[PDB]
Amino acid sequence: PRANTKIIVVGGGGTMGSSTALHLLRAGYTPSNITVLDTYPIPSAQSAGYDLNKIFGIGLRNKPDLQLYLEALDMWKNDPLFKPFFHNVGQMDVSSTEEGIKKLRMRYQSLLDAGIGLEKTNFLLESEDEILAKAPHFTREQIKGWKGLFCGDGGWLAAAKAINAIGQFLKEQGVKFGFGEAGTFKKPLFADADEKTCIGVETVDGTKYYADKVVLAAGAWSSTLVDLEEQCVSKAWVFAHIQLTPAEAAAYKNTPVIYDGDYGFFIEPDENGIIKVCDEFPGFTHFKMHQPYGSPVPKLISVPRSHAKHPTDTYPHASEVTIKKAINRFLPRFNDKELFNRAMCWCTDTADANLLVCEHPRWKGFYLATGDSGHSFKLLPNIGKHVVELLEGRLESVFKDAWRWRPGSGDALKSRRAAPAKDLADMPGWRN
Ligand SMILES: *Cc1cc2c(cc1C)nc1c(=O)[nH]c(=O)nc-1n2C[C@H](O)[C@H](O)[C@H](O)COP(=O)(O)OP(=O)(O)OC[C@H]1O[C@@H](n2cnc3c(N)ncnc32)[C@H](O)[C@@H]1O
Ligand SMILES: O=C(O)CSC[C@@]1(O)OC[C@@H](O)[C@@H](O)[C@@H]1O
Repeated sequence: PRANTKIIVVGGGGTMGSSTALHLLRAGYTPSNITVLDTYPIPSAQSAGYDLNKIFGIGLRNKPDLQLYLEALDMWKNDPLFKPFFHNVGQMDVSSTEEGIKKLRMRYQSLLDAGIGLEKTNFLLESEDEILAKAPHFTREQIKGWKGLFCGDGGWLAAAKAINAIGQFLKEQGVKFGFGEAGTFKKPLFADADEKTCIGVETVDGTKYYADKVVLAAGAWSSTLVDLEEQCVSKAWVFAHIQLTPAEAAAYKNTPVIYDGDYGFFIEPDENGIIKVCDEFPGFTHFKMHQPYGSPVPKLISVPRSHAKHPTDTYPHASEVTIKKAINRFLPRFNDKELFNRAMCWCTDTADANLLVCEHPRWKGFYLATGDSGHSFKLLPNIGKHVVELLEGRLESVFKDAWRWRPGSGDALKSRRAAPAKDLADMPGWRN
């Protein structure tokens, strides 16, 4: 039964892992029976979710995406734990190119084709006046030739704060923790030499933890820890910050997230006047020598270069260029603002950008909860619910089928993005 079942959540200080730990508690698992093992205390300083903010927006790329999004939305609006961290300011995608405007229009049509009434809260903006109505900080000259798609249900998420809120609850309830070397997964433990029954994990300090079930929610590190047979390729994206005075920030209060696929995006200034800017690009790998467990030999693998461990890193020179291009596009009045807290942030792509959430094909009792594919912070409130369903054999097929073990199902270096990721070894400037 749930109350007598012991679970280890590897990466439980991160997004999918903390969600999982939360939902084990909500399901009635005994807190002292749950062990979170993360290199960093929750919220993990190297988690992709350890961020001022993230966008919450609708995507309809894969079969489970609509249901997952609606499920998350309901919780971001209505769950008392999560609702303080959702800012429903909406989002406006924009473009001034022929191809970009075509994509905008096709995206809108795809929402409509779901047939559930999404046209009530999503709108094509075909004129300057309509765009300025939603985003009054723009100038008319600035947006000449732009078209927009306004999604009224989205906005932004206070990401680190939300994971911290889960963490405060886990600790209040008496969930057990290991951090540092005692929290850093090294290998699964097995009952027999055939490795068909997982009974726990060993961390790099040698500490052994025994449990009925193990969840590997290690984000961009998952592929380095166990052999995922090239299903997941980890990549970095980048952000920088600029600091506004209260008077500068005033025109941006409650303004929608602004996104252009050719540039990137920015989010409204936070309570301290900070605007985060990201560019848009296919990500950076960091291939290095590494042996994951389950591979008989080392494999070339994209291993995250962790900013928390190496806070003197920033990002490549090429990233400075594209982030400044986004600033010129969206915020040209702030072209002279200094960029700071530049960082790389790590995700792991699958070939089709569906998650990888499944029992290991051989190691019974060991479960994967990863393949975030750079779009899963928005699933913080609900993804753990389905990981628990998977643990219990109750995961419905729409999710189970999409999330299944699937080596050889496509090239995750390119994934659903515009090009195979370039590698940091070829991109000067980030060691700075
Ligand atoms: C990088 C990025 C991602 C991103 C974004 C902008 C950037 C720059 N904007 C987003 C947005 O607007 N909307 C959205 O939905 N997502 C956005 N993302 C993506 C999002 O950040 C990720 O998809 C998501 O956060 C992934 O979560 P996941 O749980 O998979 O990864 P994690 O949060 O990083 O957690 C992994 C944890 O694992 C721990 N770890 C690592 N190694 C170990 C070992 N060996 N043992 C134990 N624990 C380990 C890490 O410390 C981390 O806590
Ligand atoms: O999934 C969303 O609604 C926003 S994801 C934001 C982002 O920075 O996350 C990291 C990568 O996936 C980037 O391509 C991507 O634009």
